[PDB]
Amino acid sequence: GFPMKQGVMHPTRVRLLLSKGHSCYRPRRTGERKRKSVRGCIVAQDLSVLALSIVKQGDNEIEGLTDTTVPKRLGPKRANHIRKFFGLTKEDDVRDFVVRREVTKGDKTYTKAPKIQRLVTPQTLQRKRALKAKKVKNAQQQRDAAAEYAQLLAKRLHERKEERAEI
Amino acid sequence: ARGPKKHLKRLAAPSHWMLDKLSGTYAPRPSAGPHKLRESLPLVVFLRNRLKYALNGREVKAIMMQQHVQVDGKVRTDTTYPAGFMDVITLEATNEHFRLVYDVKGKFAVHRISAEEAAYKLGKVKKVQLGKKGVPYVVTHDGRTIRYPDPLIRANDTVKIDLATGKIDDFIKFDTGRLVMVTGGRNLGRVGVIVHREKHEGGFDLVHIKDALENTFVTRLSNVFVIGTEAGKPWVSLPKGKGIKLSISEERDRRRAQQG
Amino acid sequence: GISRDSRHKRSATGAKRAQFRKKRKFELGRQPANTKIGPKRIHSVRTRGGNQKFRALRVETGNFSWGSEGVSRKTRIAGVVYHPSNNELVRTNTLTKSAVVQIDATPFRQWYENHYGATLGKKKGGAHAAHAAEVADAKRSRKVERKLAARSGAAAIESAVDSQFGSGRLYAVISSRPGQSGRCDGYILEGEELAFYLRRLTA
Amino acid sequence: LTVQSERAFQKQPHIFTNPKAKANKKTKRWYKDVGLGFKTPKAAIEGSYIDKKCPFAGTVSIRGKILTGTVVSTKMHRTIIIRRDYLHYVPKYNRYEKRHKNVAAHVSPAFRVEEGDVVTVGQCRPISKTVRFNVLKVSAG
RNA sequence: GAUAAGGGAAGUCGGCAAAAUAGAUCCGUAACUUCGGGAUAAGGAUUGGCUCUAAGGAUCGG
RNA sequence: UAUCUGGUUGAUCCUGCCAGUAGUCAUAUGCUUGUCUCAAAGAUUAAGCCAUGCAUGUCUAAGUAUAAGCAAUUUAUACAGUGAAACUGCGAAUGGCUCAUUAAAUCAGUUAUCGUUUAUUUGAUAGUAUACUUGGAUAACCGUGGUAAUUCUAGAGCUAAUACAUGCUUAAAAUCCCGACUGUUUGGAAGGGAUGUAUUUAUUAGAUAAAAAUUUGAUGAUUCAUAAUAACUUUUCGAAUCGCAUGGCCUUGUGCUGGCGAUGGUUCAUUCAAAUUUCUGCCCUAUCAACUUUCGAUGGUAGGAUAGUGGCCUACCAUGGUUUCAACGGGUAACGGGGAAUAAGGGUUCGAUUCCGGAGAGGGAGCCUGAGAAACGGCUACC
RNA sequence: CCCGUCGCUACUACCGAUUGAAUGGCUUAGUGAGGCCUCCGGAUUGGUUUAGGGAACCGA
Repeated sequence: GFPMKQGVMHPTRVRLLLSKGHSCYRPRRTGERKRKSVRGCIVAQDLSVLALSIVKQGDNEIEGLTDTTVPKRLGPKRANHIRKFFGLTKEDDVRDFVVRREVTKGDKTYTKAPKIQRLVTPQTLQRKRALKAKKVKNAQQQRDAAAEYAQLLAKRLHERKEERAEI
Repeated sequence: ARGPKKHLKRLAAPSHWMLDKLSGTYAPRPSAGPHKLRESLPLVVFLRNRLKYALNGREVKAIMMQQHVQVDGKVRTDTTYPAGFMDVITLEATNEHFRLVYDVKGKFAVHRISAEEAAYKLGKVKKVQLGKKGVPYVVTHDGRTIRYPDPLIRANDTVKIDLATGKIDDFIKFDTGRLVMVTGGRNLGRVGVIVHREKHEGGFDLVHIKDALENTFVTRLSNVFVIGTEAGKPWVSLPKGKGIKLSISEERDRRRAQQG
Repeated sequence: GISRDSRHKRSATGAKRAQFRKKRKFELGRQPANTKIGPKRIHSVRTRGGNQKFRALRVETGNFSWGSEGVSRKTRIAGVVYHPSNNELVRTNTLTKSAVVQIDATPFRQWYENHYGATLGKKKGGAHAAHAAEVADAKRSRKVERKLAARSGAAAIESAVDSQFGSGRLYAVISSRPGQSGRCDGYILEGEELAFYLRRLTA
Repeated sequence: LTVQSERAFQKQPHIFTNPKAKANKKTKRWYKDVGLGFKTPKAAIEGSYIDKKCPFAGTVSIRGKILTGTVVSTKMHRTIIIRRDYLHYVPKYNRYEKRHKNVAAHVSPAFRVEEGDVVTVGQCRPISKTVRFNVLKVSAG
């Protein structure tokens, strides 16, 4: 039952220190590594199963693989994924082409539609306006504060000039 | 040991909190913030043990989640916020304002203040130096930094901070004759006047002080806090007692004068 | 791993100490970089506080300063000629701080020729003197002629530095810490420091 | 006692002497005032020795404890060990016993020390395995 | 006169015979002792080739 | 309460111990045991071994929902409520337990960081010389499964972001450099480059002895803060994020504007902390008198390494360092202190254990992750 | 009154062939697991992107 792993140049089992990212291991804690037994990538007679993917269909069909189809489970959800799925240009309202699966409950059947990410609304533009407005306003207040400090420094400087010119 | 501590044993809590011995194993550990863990007063203590408004900590969290409590004009949702010296506590729903000021006994007494005085706070200047872009700033005793301070403000001076804007209203120079309050040591809470500042380079600066009743008492410069320009004229309201120390016989006599 | 604790040492009296705890992570050390001259290869190290160091494994070029002229250029390290700590570092061409190196003098030559309108090296070579004479008189406007004329006087450099420019390789000392910052920077050797290192090199 | 007696050139870091400005052909020398009422010895200001561990012509600061003691060895290079005699009180017998400590201290070339001398040392950062103190004043003995 | 898997004196009156050790440099070396020894005790490490570097001199000339 | 009594003789006065007497936040044990309050409790020997169950998880209106989940027909055919799973974030370094190791070590009181790192909190803090908003994976889910067995997981098919990786939206002038031409006794210029903050290096500011032949912060103290010039960089970051309300302006354009918050992010300060650190102070032992320096011992110079100082390590050099004022070695049925009992005074003895500090997780060692661990209710190896 | 040897019994410790035995610590020498750094390497993989079919060419 030990899985085959890419890169292990062996027809036999090896023992590897697996970390985040390696196949055949799902880490349970951040930074955790385990040493696990895996099977090499070279196919030999000691294998219980051999996973295969059809690359080309030659002359005949197959009982439940080549003669049938299964639909995809979900459709696009990000805005530009929908646009590239239907070839839509950057003018069409993406909201009215969203796939909507049908859910039944007794008789009050209805549709479930994916929420779209990265979709521009008045709220998003409102936030983009607000951030820049805050930056500019902040710069104005900082310039005012520096100007006031300069005026205070100048007043002290000149009153000091005349105060030491009295003595 | 491997990282920061998060609990506080009850017997290890500061002695000015007046915590009973037997209520439980632990005491509220004040959060990180504007005041030292040992010299602060967590809000749960102030609203449960002092004001007696809340009966228990869970009620303190019920109170503070509804924006009721403010410190220095800002709503705090931290049950263990490190409120300290001069901090203004405001309870809007009861329309009631407080300032944490030491009493002569060495405790954060419960001091009701008016709404007009609950609009600023004093602050002792710890250091001044230039920041980024050549901008000078001062640091107060509550970790507040103020940019563009008056060219004359130096260490140990006190600035009058406007709570709404965080700006400096006016400041008091540290010199002989200043009304001060002692913020550490044996003489915690006692109000006096500066008589002589004694300097020791590399070591510790001592400050001779005198009460309204002429008793002279010396204290480390680090424990002094300038609170007024001259005798009898502070810039904040004083606790009931005026910061004056009484002998044990005197307090016995006054207790038997108001209860017998 | 490598530990920087002092508890593993003997006492100042010579006494042997007993172990007090296991090794701590806050007292670790790491392997030396041993930076060589070669195509750039810089590795990153995550350090205490989540900070980040860069370990120069190989570097080609560096930022070098001409102190008496107030200009710094990015030039090419040619090799190591002297190292006070260990001559094996010279032998293997290991770049650390304080190593004495030769760098390409080209960018500094361009700067000086453009700035003072003169030449460096004093080598009347066959094809060298052609370049020198051409640099002497070029296509050049009049206000720039005057600014160069004002810049003369402060145009001659010391003889020891000048004599090197005929080779295109100037002596220099590394000032950065390549194993730490990931960079190999330095300054041109001049003055009695240059005289001292020339005396050492001639042996 | 030539300054340049090492593999590496002895220099004060970041004190640049320009070989091009004009005459006064001597290297500029940096020094500081240690404070706490100690005077900079003349050999520090007009001297030529390079010592990064010197309190006056070096990068180490004086802060912390100030000690005094008798010099008992000058057999290391630029380092001495001084003896600090004292009296320990034993309460049970209402009496004292004689005790001593040996302290290793850096000695700058600006001073001259011989065995049998009393010196004042100020505390600096660790500058050796055993050295945490640095000579600031030498009294002939 | 040689070699021999695994074992290693079970052979034999008996380790007979044979094997094992072996030069030099460095390290380390017990009981006991007539204080001289025991001692190469015991027992460890090193060793080629090539290209270099350093130290150890003689006679002249103030 | 500053106290004694019995015992050697036929009898006596002594020395001298034995015995008596009282206490123990001092243990065990025997007998006995009605009531209320309070309250220690597998330390001692075995830091011996452990069946089994539990002891660390966590979602707000404000990161990611097409659950083939429940509910609503209501403000809604892009989603909108409630709500498993899973991705993301944080915590899991606190706590609790124990006393094995440990004798200048721990620890106590005092110092130092002008010798450093610091999540978070709290203050400040950035206009920098495709944009009505970029990509393409992947989990959950469906389906095919392999192993006796594990909190094992593999093919294959979809699909998100505050995950991953990229990327513009910006002021006004002024300053420095090169400088085609040109005016010509030293000037005007076209045309180019550089301006923020991070990194690295070099070089300049960062001031102050009083009479004839020009202004600058802090410190006891600095090469401090800060500013400037020249460049440098596998170019740090100066918001492609979320929830509520949605108002105002008319040159009505799906225009321009803008309120309260969430989460972010650079630097400094602050707070919570760490790491090193000065001075002085430990029980018994000489049937331990010399110890350390081969292979760092003491110091010097340069480097490497570290968050940073330092023989911490390396290279070269010198021959130093401790000791009868007891080093070094050995023992401890030794974790240290706050404290406890006794107590005229002076002392004697106890302190594993309610608090503080240290150390460990069967024994060693090595690490990942992370601000923080040499973590063990984390990993790796050996016994 | 009293001394020592001798006889019976009991207890404690000492010496002692056994190159005796065990437990704990330190350690020379030889072997040496596993991390970490480093050096190549290159199952696989996306395109620094360009190929009339893809042909030169980059990143993980």
